[PDB]
Amino acid sequence: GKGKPRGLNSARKLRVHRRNNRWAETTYKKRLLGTAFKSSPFGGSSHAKGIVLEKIGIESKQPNSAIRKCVRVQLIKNGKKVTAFVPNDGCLNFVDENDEVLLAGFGRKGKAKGDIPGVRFKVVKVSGVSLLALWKEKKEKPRS
Amino acid sequence: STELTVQSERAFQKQPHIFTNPKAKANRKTKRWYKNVGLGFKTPKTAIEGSYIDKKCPFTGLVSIRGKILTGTVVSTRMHRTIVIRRDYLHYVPKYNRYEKRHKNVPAHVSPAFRVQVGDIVTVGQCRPISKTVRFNVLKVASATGKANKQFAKF
Amino acid sequence: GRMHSKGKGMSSSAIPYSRNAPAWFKGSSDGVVEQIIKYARKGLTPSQIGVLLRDAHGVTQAKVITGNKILRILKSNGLAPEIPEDLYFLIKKAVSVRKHLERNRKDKDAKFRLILIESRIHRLARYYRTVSVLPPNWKYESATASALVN
Amino acid sequence: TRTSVLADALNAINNAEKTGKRQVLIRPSSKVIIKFLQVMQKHGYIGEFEYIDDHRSGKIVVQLNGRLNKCGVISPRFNVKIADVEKWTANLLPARQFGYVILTTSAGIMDHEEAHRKHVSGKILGFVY
RNA sequence: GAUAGUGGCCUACCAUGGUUUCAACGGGUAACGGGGAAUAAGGGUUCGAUUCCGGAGAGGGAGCCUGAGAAACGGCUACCA
RNA sequence: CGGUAAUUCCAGCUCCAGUAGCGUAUAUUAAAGUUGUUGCAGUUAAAAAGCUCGUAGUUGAACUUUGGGUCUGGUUGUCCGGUCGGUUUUUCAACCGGAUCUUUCCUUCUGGCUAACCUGUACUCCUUGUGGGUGCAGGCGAACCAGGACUUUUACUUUGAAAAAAUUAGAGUGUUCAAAGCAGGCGAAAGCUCGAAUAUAUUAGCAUGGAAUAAUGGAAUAGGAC
RNA sequence: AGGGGAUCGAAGAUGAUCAGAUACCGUCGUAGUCUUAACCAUAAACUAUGCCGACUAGGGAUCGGGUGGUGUUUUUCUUAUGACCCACUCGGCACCUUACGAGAAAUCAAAGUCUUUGGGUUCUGGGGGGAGUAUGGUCGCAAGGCUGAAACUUAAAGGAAUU
RNA sequence: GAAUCUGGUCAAACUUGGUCAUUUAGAGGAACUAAAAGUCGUAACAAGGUUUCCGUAGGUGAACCUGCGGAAGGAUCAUUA
Ligand SMILES: [Mg+2]
Ligand SMILES: [Mg+2]
Ligand SMILES: [Mg+2]
Ligand SMILES: [Mg+2]
Ligand SMILES: [Mg+2]
Ligand SMILES: [Mg+2]
Ligand SMILES: [Mg+2]
Ligand SMILES: [Mg+2]
Ligand SMILES: [Mg+2]
Ligand SMILES: [Mg+2]
Ligand SMILES: [Mg+2]
Ligand SMILES: [Mg+2]
Ligand SMILES: [Mg+2]
Ligand SMILES: [Mg+2]
Ligand SMILES: [Mg+2]
Ligand SMILES: [Mg+2]
Ligand SMILES: [Mg+2]
Ligand SMILES: [Mg+2]
Ligand SMILES: [Mg+2]
Ligand SMILES: [Mg+2]
Ligand SMILES: [Mg+2]
Ligand SMILES: [Mg+2]
Ligand SMILES: [Mg+2]
Ligand SMILES: [Mg+2]
Ligand SMILES: [Mg+2]
Ligand SMILES: [Mg+2]
Repeated sequence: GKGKPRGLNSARKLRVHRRNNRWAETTYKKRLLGTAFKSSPFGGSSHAKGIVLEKIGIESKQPNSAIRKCVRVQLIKNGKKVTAFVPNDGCLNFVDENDEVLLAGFGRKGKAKGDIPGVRFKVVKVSGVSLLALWKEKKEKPRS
Repeated sequence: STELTVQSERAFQKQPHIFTNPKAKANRKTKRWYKNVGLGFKTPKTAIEGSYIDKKCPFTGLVSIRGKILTGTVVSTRMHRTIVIRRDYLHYVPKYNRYEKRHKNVPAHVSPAFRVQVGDIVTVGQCRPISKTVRFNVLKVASATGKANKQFAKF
Repeated sequence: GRMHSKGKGMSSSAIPYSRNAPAWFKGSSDGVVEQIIKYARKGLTPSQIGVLLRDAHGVTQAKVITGNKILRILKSNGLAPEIPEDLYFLIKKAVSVRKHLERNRKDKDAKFRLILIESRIHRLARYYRTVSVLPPNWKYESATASALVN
Repeated sequence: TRTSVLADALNAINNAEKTGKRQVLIRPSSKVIIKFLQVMQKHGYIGEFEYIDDHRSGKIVVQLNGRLNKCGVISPRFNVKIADVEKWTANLLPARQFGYVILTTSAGIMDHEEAHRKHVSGKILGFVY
């Protein structure tokens, strides 16, 4: 029995069949179609710099309720517009309109985090300095 | 292959630097040059006695058999003086611990010293490049008659 | 378990152990051979001849008594047909079906059956070519098939 | 179609053993099968076996003591290359102390230990423990 | 004929072949190839622009001079940018 | 988790983890028997083509030399250390070979060397001997070549030859240790001296041993073999 | 596109019922239902169980065939059939009880002979949505069929059983 | 023996078209997802109050309804003689 061929000269069939099947595995598909380059706002890169258009509070999904404090960013490298969450309690009032910002992914590999709908990106650095540093009061924002 | 006539095209076809002195008359009248290829292979009587020409014959021409000596079944005789040889082999795919059946066609040159049909197994020797694709020259045809002795079933 | 139907049957003749001629049977192998030849002349296929031998006479199997199978014997004498027997029969069957189809067109079951028969014939033809009983180019069609039959 | 005869035989034997029977009736019978049986006999996994002559294929009656806990062919007879035997052994056998991988070499059909001793390898057949 | 020489390499005359479901041909590559690298029961999977070995290229395409050796660009000639 | 006792937010104090490091992002590998050759599933969780035919592909019953015997090489356990913790045989073993003989050719000759005695030509150096060898006409040829003559063809497996160095595995060696490096070490410390190993890579080609497994080929108008 | 057009009846009318009711119920009623030439190629086209082969466990049934019964009846005296009756046997549609095997379980004589993993093979699946959609082929007179994505989205969708 | 010059040859490039590929403005249109204190019903889950499904055709405001054939994943493993 068993669906596969077994014979000592099958080989080719085993190969081709495996290849065919591989396309149902999502990661593999992504790798091969190259959807990290063609689609996706970051050009298959770990980080991206963009310019802040405006500051937008986003209402969280259910069980929860709280205005999340995100930022609408337009990335420098391609010109694509994305929403980016600004972490920590203050921090939204470190950003301002027309400011250069360094965005990382959220930590779900393209997918949205937690309860914040349509947001796939963090804010790491504003005007060249780390948000965390600012928050902890280790450095100051050197204007814009 | 040749197929009849011999002196059949725009130029006179002779073995280069073979002279047949037209004063003192010989037994053969025209001298035929041949050589044995070596490697244990035998120059056929069809090559020595024949009236055909060929520069690209390994027996009566100028090419020399050296390097690789391959064997395989004949696929096509259609193009003049040459042949196509199929060469079945097994390619080992290591991941699946098994074998693919594979192919590779070798175009080879056929001396008019041979009768070659499609399906005959042929021993072919490597030589100097002869055309765009040909590097090989037919040395021995193994399928001699097939069933040309007793073709008809009636005892 | 059958070649074209879902059928799974096991009905067959079961040849006895002893290759030697049965103890009760007298006669002679030569006589048997002669009889076979006569039958062939009359115009019978091997199987039929065998059946006849089994029934009217003391012949269990021809190979048991003579040393040779009937077809071989026929060949030796120069009597084995242009087309092997089974193949011929198949062809005949196919022809009948074709004829039927010609007459009545809406018989789809019949048509289906015909296809099967054709396939079988093709298989047999291929086998024969490989063994070189048929001339290695012999093909089966329609008009030609009919001609062969008749 | 009966693609493998040896396999069939082995399966039958296994079935017999599991259900506790003391004898099997193997039905097609070959040289290879016989050889396999002999190896088992030598190693004491099997009792006396005898070959009935049908004047066609054959038929083997095998006595089982009860020690044999699994036969098993490994089917597409992989060409095992001396250093590769070890891997096979590791895979198929339940321990490192006992059990045999039967492999057909040009030196004949034998268990893996014998092959090692003789320094020969070939195609794999089956296994017993 | 040309070449250092073999060869449709090119030319004349002739023949109709050659490759292909054991994927030819086409398309893609965010592809230089290999030694190797990461992982690490066994089997694998992914990576290899990069110190060694091959190969290409000197903005792009051509074309050549000198020379044993270059179709060279820290040589020349042209066109496009 | 957070709607008034928040072990989850923001702090303070305690505490835990890793530590000159630890965190975050995106790939990628392991986890994944969630790509499955090893090794997955398909009645109901995703999944058996509506059904049959069918070229390629993959796969495909059994069957040809098996059995005995005769010697003969080893290789470790044993039987004592016969010995100056090591080393030699026998009582013995299983194990791996080699030669044969069994109705058995192992490719065959055209010759070179015939080693050897199948020999026996003088028969004796000589314990009463078939212990032993100066010795050459008939001739065993396997002790090797050097040439034919053609050898069914593979797959498989074997040992060998090649798969550059670095990398990898790994021997040696107190870079003070280590990552490393290919150094070093010993003297009278007058000069001497080990080193710089090995092993892997299987795809393809080459070489040879094997002849189980799997295939192919031969004599059926015999135009068959001697 | 012809022929047929009794019944039943997508559309329609049309009478009720309802807040609405061009829905269920009622009465009519073209197309269709039947057929002849073409087309279409899909169904919960389901046993939701691919095909070929081997083996493992009892039990009665039953259909098709075949054997052995001085078995019963038929009766035109032996009869000879036929029909029964018993026993065995191949092939089939199933079923019943146990699983010592499987399985998540429901259940399964296969869905068994699978971590004690390899009889031969073809096809299909790889979380849920987006979607059998978009697009490009191709086949259809058309309806449609076969082929078949991605972006984005989401922590479940599901299966069998439980109180 | 330089300029110059006749034919070639290699052949960059340029003018006007055509073509394939990838992009890119894009009046409008038709989607799906997310948020699920809007509006109209209640289609499905109980025989869900006309048993559900499925293929197909027609019809509708919307679930949907109605033919014809099918399937229990049905509310029936059941009526001997
Ligand atoms: Mg059968
Ligand atoms: Mg079939
Ligand atoms: Mg590139
Ligand atoms: Mg690469
Ligand atoms: Mg590289
Ligand atoms: Mg690059
Ligand atoms: Mg530059
Ligand atoms: Mg240049
Ligand atoms: Mg420069
Ligand atoms: Mg330079
Ligand atoms: Mg508190
Ligand atoms: Mg992984
Ligand atoms: Mg799975
Ligand atoms: Mg399903
Ligand atoms: Mg066989
Ligand atoms: Mg190391
Ligand atoms: Mg109505
Ligand atoms: Mg009304
Ligand atoms: Mg009504
Ligand atoms: Mg369907
Ligand atoms: Mg189905
Ligand atoms: Mg999915
Ligand atoms: Mg449920
Ligand atoms: Mg309702
Ligand atoms: Mg309802
Ligand atoms: Mg379902």
